Amino acid sequence: YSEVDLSDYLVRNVVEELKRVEGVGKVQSFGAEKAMRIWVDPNKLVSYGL
Amino acid sequence: GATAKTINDSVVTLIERELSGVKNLLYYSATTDTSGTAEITATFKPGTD
Repeated sequence: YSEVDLSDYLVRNVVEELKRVEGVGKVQSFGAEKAMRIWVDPNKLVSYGL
Repeated sequence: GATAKTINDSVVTLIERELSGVKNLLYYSATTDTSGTAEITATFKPGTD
């Protein structure tokens, strides 16, 4: 796996249950969930006038 | 105007997470139906104000 997959698994499943444990004041995640990233090329956009 | 699944995934979980930690709380339950509304009942220890 990769660090995006590990972070996605951590946020989706682990943290949610860890917060439920007794005495857990808070949980701060140092990773981000998976998302659909559209990296746009500005040069191509102007070519089509968009 | 939403299914019970949408409300459960979007609303109920966030509220119940914080509701879990209230003082003198015997337990807490949540209900969601096809009426577009969700309820969360927190039952506290007997004798609580």
